[PDB]
Amino acid sequence: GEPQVQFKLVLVGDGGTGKTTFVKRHLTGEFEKKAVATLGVEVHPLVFHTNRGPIKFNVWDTAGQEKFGGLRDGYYIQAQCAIIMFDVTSRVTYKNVPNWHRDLVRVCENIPIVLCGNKVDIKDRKVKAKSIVFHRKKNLQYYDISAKSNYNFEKPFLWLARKLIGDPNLEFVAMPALAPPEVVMDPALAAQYEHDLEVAQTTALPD
Amino acid sequence: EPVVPLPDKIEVKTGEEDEEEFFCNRAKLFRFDVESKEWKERGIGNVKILRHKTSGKIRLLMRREQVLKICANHYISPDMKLTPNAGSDRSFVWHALDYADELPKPEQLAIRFKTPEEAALFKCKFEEAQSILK
Ligand SMILES: Nc1nc2c(ncn2[C@@H]2O[C@H](COP(=O)(O)OP(=O)(O)NP(=O)(O)O)[C@@H](O)[C@H]2O)c(=O)[nH]1
Ligand SMILES: [Mg+2]
Repeated sequence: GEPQVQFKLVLVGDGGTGKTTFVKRHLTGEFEKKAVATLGVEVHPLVFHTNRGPIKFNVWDTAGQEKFGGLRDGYYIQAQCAIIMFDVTSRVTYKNVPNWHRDLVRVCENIPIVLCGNKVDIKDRKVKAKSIVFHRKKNLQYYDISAKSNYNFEKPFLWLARKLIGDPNLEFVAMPALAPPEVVMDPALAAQYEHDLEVAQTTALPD
Repeated sequence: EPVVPLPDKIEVKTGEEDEEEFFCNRAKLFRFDVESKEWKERGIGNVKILRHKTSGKIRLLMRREQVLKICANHYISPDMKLTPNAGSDRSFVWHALDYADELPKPEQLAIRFKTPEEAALFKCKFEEAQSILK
């Protein structure tokens, strides 16, 4: 991409916490319901627009299961920031957070790190916000988030943008709506376009 | 060791300053998944119907809340048909060459509103936009 400003962002946390789902939610808008464990690492770009210009996160979506991969200490090299995801429904994933922090910072001294307690949409948190003290140290930050309900879902990125850019008033701004190219469809197969549009109209919308 | 210049503010240019609003309302947008044969969510946020003041072309534009990325961007065509979903008077489906991802991609899209009044207003304005595109 053309934005001159980019960051390497590694995303870590126990398997099943919703890391890949979160990245995807930012990526397409979709909410993947299913659980498919990330194999090792998936690298996905996320561009945001701001009052100071476009910025891009190169997100390294690492798998949290221990078992998939090899050199994750190697994935972490030259990373300029990170998110640690845990699941507020599952305390083990929060208790393991300290190893994620240790493991990241010994490969990268000064990186701004966010802790995210995903899945706050779920009715009974076993790990409340007020039990979150990990951020205490400077260059740390916590947010309750939910990839299901979008709750605080822009915030980890806003905060990191603010940190890495050096502007505490930095704001995400509207993505410019470029003119959509003067290229329409082919009506010869417009005969075909209807039934799949029916398949659509024959399919109830979830909820 | 090199340090770096706090880049300059650029003026926020939305791309809509050459257009006029026909319609503005929050809504939920869905995209039909061809492979799985299921609806997939595309975004929630403000839908707009816009007419260019010079070309007179009218398009549909939609922005996702919080991140403010575009999740729908395509010219409205007279050939388009707004077709409610099931028995729902809160939602409609249509075909479109969408440019949200900055690429002209065919999609079947569903849009759902909070009140049936908002949906009726969306239909009404949509069809009204095509009323000048015949
Ligand atoms: N209820 C609820 N479920 C969620 C939420 N976010 C993610 N999930 C669920 O969490 C499960 C695991 O998602 P995933 O992102 O694959 O987790 P992961 O951390 O990537 N796993 P891995 O590390 O092994 O790749 C999925 O079934 C998804 O539906 C949320 O906000 N609410
Ligand atoms: Mg994953």
